[PDB]
Amino acid sequence: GLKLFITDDELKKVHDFEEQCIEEYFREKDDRFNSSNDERIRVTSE
Amino acid sequence: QNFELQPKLKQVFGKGLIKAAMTTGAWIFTGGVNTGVIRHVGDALKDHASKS
Repeated sequence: GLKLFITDDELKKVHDFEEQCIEEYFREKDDRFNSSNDERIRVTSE
Repeated sequence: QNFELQPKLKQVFGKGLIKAAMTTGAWIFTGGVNTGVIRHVGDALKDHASKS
């Protein structure tokens, strides 16, 4: 019932949205790693 | 034609136009093909605009 049979163009926009969300998640955890305390101490010390 | 620049001038000015496009949301007309100034601004948006 919750099985929306999307056409090809709608499905393609769903893919493009999903790739965008993957890129935001990856850049966000890279941001969290580069702004965490431990990495700041490491880069500062070196 | 294809050229090359100093790394400090390429990084600072390359960061300047890409964060200009962040605030103003502008359209950026280029030559399109990767040679010279277009190859420099492609690497410029791939420098810090690819992470923002």
